[PDB]
Amino acid sequence: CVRDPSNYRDRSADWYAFYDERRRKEIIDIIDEHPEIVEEHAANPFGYRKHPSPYLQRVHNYFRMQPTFGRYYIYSEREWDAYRIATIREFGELPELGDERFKTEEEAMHAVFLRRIEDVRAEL
Amino acid sequence: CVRDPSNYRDRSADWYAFYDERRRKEIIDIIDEHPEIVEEHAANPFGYRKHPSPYLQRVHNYFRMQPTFGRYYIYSEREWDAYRIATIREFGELPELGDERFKTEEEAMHAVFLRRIEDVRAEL
Amino acid sequence: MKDIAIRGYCDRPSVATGETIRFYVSANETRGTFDAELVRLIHGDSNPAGPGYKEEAIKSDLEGQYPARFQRTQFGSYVEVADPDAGLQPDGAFSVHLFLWSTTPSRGRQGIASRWNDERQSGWNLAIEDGRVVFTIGDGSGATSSVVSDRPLFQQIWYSITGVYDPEKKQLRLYQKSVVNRTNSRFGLVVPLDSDCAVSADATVKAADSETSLLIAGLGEAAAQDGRTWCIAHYNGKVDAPKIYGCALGQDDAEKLSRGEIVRPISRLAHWDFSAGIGLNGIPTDHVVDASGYGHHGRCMNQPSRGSTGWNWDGHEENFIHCPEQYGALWFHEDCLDDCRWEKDFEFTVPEGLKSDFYAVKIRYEDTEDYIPFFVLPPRGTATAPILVIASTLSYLAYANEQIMHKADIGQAVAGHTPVLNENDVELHKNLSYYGLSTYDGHIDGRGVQYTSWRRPIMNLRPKHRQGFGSIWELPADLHLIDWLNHNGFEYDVATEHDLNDQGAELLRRYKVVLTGSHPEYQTWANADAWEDYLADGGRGMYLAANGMYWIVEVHPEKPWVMEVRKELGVTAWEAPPGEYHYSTNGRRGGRFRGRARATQKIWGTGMSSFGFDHSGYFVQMPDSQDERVAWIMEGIDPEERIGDGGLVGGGAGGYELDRYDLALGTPPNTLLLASSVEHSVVYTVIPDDKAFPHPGMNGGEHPFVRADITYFSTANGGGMFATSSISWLGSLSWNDYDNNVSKMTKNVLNQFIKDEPAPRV
Amino acid sequence: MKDIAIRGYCDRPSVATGETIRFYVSANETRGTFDAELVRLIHGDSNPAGPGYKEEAIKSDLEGQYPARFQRTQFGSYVEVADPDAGLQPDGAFSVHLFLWSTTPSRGRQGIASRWNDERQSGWNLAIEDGRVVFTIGDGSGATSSVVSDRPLFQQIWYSITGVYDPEKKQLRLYQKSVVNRTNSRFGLVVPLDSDCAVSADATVKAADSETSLLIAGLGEAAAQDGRTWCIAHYNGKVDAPKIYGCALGQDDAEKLSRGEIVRPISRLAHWDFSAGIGLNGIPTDHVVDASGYGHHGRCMNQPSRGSTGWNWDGHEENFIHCPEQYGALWFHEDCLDDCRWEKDFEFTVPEGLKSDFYAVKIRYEDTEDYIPFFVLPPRGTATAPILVIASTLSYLAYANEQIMHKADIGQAVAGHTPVLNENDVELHKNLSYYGLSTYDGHIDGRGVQYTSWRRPIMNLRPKHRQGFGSIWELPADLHLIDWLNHNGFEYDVATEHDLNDQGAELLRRYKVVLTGSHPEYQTWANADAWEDYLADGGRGMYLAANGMYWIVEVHPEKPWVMEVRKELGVTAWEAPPGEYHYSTNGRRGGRFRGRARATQKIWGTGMSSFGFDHSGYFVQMPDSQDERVAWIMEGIDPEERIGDGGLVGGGAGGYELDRYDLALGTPPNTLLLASSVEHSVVYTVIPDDKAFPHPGMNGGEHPFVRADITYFSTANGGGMFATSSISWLGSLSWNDYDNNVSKMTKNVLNQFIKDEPAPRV
Ligand SMILES: [Fe+3]
Ligand SMILES: [Fe+3]
Repeated sequence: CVRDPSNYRDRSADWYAFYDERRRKEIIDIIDEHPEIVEEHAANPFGYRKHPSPYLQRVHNYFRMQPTFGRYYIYSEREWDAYRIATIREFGELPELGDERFKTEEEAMHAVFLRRIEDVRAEL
Repeated sequence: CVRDPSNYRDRSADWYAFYDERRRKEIIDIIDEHPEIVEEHAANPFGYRKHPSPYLQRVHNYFRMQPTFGRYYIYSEREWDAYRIATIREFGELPELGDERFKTEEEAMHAVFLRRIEDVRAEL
Repeated sequence: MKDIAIRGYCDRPSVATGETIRFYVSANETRGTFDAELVRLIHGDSNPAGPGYKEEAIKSDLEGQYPARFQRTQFGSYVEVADPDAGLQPDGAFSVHLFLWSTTPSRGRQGIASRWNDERQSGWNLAIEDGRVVFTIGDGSGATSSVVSDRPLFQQIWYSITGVYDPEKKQLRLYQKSVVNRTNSRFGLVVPLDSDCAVSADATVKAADSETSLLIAGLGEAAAQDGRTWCIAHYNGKVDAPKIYGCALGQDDAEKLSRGEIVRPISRLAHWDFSAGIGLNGIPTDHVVDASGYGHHGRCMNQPSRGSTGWNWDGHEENFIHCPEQYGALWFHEDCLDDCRWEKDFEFTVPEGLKSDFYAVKIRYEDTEDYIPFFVLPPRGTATAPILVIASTLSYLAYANEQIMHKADIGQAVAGHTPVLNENDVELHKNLSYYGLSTYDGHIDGRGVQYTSWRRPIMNLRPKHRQGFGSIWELPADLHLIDWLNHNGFEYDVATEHDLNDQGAELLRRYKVVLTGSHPEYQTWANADAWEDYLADGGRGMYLAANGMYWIVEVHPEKPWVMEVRKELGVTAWEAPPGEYHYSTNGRRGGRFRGRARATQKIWGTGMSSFGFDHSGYFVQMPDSQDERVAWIMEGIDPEERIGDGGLVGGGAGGYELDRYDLALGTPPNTLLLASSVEHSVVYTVIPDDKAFPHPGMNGGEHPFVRADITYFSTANGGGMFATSSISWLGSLSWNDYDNNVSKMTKNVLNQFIKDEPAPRV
Repeated sequence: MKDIAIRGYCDRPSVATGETIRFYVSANETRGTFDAELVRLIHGDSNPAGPGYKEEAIKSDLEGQYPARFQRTQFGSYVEVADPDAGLQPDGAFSVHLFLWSTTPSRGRQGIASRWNDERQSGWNLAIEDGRVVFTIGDGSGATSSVVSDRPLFQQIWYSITGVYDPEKKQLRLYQKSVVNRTNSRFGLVVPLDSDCAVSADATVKAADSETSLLIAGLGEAAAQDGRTWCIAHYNGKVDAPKIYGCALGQDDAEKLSRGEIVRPISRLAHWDFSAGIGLNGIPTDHVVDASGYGHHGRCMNQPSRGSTGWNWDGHEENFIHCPEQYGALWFHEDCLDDCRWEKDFEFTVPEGLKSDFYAVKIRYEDTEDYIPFFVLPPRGTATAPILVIASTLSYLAYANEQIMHKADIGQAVAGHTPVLNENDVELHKNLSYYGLSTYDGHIDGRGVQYTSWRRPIMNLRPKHRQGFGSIWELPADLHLIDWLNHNGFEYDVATEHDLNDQGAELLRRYKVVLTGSHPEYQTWANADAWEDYLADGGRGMYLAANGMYWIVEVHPEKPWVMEVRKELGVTAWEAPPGEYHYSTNGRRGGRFRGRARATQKIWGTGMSSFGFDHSGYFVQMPDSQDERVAWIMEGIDPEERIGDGGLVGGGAGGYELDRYDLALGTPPNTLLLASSVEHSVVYTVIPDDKAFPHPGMNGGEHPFVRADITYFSTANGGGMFATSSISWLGSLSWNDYDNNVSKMTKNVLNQFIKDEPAPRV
């Protein structure tokens, strides 16, 4: 019989843990085997008139689909003057802003990319 | 007024001609700048337990979506014994088979790949 | 090259004991005799890595020699109105009005409506030749009179067309007017369309009796011998509300006919309302009603699309059963086929002691060997085994005479490789008129094939067939499971999905465990109800397959060999045009099962997740494999082993189509998750059902939805349900000479499910 | 950080001369005064590569100082039944029955039905607290009596619930039973669900009058002052057919109530049939009918989903107007909002000499500057200009308070970059109760937001707002075109889409040329009819935009500020649940326009092809640019130049969303194809409407469908239509100080379309 809904959990989350483990290991292997994509992203983070390499694209495809609880974005103190990196929190909560300010949004985007690579290295 | 339907054509085909021209030029530039993907496809044309490189994948994505009128496939004279390369024709027409026979289907697949690269080189 | 020279089919797929099946065979030319005998199919895959082809010959009262003969096939849709008394060839003046929607107006000579003999040019017709609408009468001396329209027809534009013969002035007239509105046509009311004409010509000859039947969307070939009219010049596209008057008409009368107004109700010789008969159960009949009141009733032949959008359809109602006066059209593709109508060559009455299994009739012609597979049921009301195997005949009809690799431009892109094709594929491509099309194909118009039939030679149903995606697809992929059950000691019965549709859960409750074929993509609504009633009360089942309840199907009520499916945006090859989602056979929506709140997870635990056809993967054990509730599944399997790394279908177990666990789609809360498949390539994709916005990276190994999932859950009264969620599970059973993880796991579950103890509460 | 401290909205978007608009402003706390004045918006993009922010102050009778005050907002759906005479607080025994479908059964304390004061614990309620259903009475002394169910509720499972108070035994009883069938719930009939209970408790206190109104899906906060009850404890999920009896019930009576049978019709104190009122025009009213016959009529507040699947829904009918007895539910999300119901602060009557343009009211609080944009129309029946600019207010409401980047996990993947957000985005994320949600969001349940409203502060409608995809999205992206028209010498009027819905093509025919905003993604059916009637008879228009007629919209008939949209598989953020595709406001299907045979090509020449948000492209001239019929478009443009290589929105002209030429979707046969856009990245994708099977490579520069197309065609009576098929066209006008190909092309076409000569034929 099935009578108490607290006896049961979403057992797909076990596979989500397994999948994220293997997927993080693959991503740091990609960053170690092609170290020039970091400077490629530093030179042009939008890919404007020079589209990304497929390995930089594969790293982007890992980073850009994660859940929003704990995802980074770019706050604007003053537009076209100052940019900070903020972490998404719960509802009713202000974001946790960073410390370093930036001048343009390309610099902030490359710093978010570097901080994401530091966070995926820190968990392993 | 619009009275005679033979005065009008699908004018998107002009862009299809433009698109196919630029797309063929891109594909032969990819085959010239990474010549190891041909031996990568020769070693393992299914990608079984060794997935293709993204440049070999981009060449496959060009080749595999073309219209069926004039597309190659693999005929079987005798299964697991003999394989030939055939060209799709109109309805009611037998295909135009090649000359060389093959032993397994991996050899036939790599020969179809080589013949596709020869055909995209011949049009330029 | 190797030429196919003999064909054939059954009247019906499944036959119990005592009752009779008929076999209708054709050769290329009438000469010689063919041999025939009965075999029991055991195995079909002839891969040298496997067991190879296996069959058994059965002594029967069937074998002998029979005269080989060519049997002609009528191919394409039309409505036939039988008129033996020449009531629809008027002696004086007459006028023919209909609405028109042409999809290939420049494809040769196409007859719209006629009582026309074409061997001798006699009668009258209304036809499209050289792109224009032409009205022609004829006497039989060969010399005819025609009137030809001025403005050529635009494609998929609704036109009102009146053809008038007036002997009082000896004058043929042809009135043409376009009736486009905001919704009915290809383009809208914004174009400055000038395609109306009123032309006239001289009538030299008089129209004579053609001794044929009146046809809609076709021309009669020759004089009607044996009470049968052959149709040749097939029209493509909708025809709405045709009518013959016994008087001549003027331009004001055609102007009022163009607005949908029935002028002169006393002068109608016949008036066929194609929407007459639409109730709340759709329109499941071929009877075309003469609404004039003269008993000139017609008959739809080769199944045109009943319940289609007419000329006056605005988009305020999209169900045809609720607004039937706007759904009065009929589509008439030129390559429809529901029955070959051939003549019987022999028959077979099932003996008292023939085991219920897969069977075929091996036709031995000159240098050509053809089979005709059928199924033997256990006797009516009995069950001679504890295991039932449901043969997936609805999905056999959906893939019947499948021609994706010759017709679809994205055929090679969905598979991960250049396809390999047999001589059956080049014979389908060369003789299309003898075979028909698949539901994964399109017509010559562009619209997908809705109706598929059993009474035709289905060339990919034979067990020696190999398919374009890779190895083998429908019936030999089920002979994998048949060979595995025969190699072990299991005793099984075989039913089909037409039988399950006929019998409900009464068929299923006779058995301890019911297994499922390799790929049951298509199910009816009643089959899903029967499975849910079976599992709900103590029943046990295995789902050794993927994509297992995707499209809703209805079998035609008058014609149990015809099957309808209408598709939409999903894992599809086509989509139905806007107002035409509702089935003719029952007036219900019936798209995919997930869109009707009956997802496949809600019965079988897992459901469609991903597809892709280059190679297969292997399962890795999840932490629930080491749970002690399911130690009976994982008995002789080490907890560090891969599962199904190697196989005959693709090269692994988890592959070619995958199903996943999802509580939100209806997976039961006590389902355990035993394993999951990894190493899927970039050609495996997220199905469109699970996407909000397509962003990059919806691929294998880049998105969490691309996986398979081996699950188990138990139901009440000692039931249970086990799924492996992969097409290529059954192609991995006979690997390493039956010594692998797949056969040990499936044998563990099948030994537990046949015991008298209840299935373990998990 | 920079904190928003002042808010506000209008009663209505568009106002002609003579008539009055009202402005409802709120501060964080009641102190101080705010300043206000009227500005004319000219430009909104503050990119240093562009012209920068531009406005003009207008002397008006509006300006002054006004007292700043905090205004409370009721937030979430409920049905309110006003009862001043305490008729629904019975003096003796009573019983409450309803059906239940809970989507968040473990999210705090949630009231289902009540006449309950919560400041003093008096009245009765039926509520979900700590995951279980609890029936509680109270007198006002704080000491209450509760009965608590045994079995906790499963999520999205239909339950029948009876709560009985019986003073004859001083006993509270609670009957609970699950009513799952094959289609109504999350899982099906295969699980062994045991969730029925009959419990009982002791009643110590008696239920007293609470001096509130009876509520459905909520608890009343305090005593009803000023005739208004505040609702606090909001329930999430469907409630079907509630009823109060004036007698006590037994278990047999609850067993018959569970099967949908109305027991004891004389004892009903009230009985609310939520499906009473469903005609063939849907149910476009908030009136909830008491079907018992006592005049206790209710009212839907904050717009719950009318016309939803009930407990007895099997999937045989999916339109709610044809089977209304199975569509009797009501969804009640906790974060619905259609009106803030605030009190007016000031108003504005439009003077006689105010030009029809974009306007805003600049609120100047302490250190916070807020605007409230509105639109001034020309006077009723007149037109003071040759150019009309349709402001895209329906698509402003669809994107109102859009929170994709905080709520959607695929927000960063659709854009090609990490998003940059303002303080408006963190104030939406922190104070959600003051603002509401967008139609691109979901509720806390999971289902998308259908209804969106104007009477709320919309934080991304202000011109200094920048959006997460990149630069700027809805209203400043239209101020690009406004600034370009003001920089040249053109004289224009401004209308909205609510005005076009009200007025039809009579509004459009007053003008020589009608321009279109940057992104008109949402249109009603009547707006499409008005545009087709305008272009069909000599009208001229520019489509300077993409995705221009995608989703079908209906404005609510009783509430012209509320807009409904229901979505499906397409370019979507959500899909409607299975039986719920048909609109409440009119009982019609209304999904996307392409699925109703009204594709955007059929009117405007091009329609939706691709989307993607990292950067933009440039146009390359097709061979029809050198045609001599369109030398008036390509006048001062060299035939080897790129078009729009550089701009403010994305960095080019063809970008952010693209439309293509397609005759099969309804593009007129005489359409010329001038140019097409190249250099699109891999983040640009094929929309799901154009896919059969997803294979790899449906990307930019790898598939032919990913492009934009600049087209022109002419209609009858000297009309014409010109499309540029790109969102980022208007962001490339002011590039290089208005000296570029985009401004020269758009200026050529706009100078030709305002002449008295007819537009040149094709
Ligand atoms: Fe399929
Ligand atoms: Fe949108």
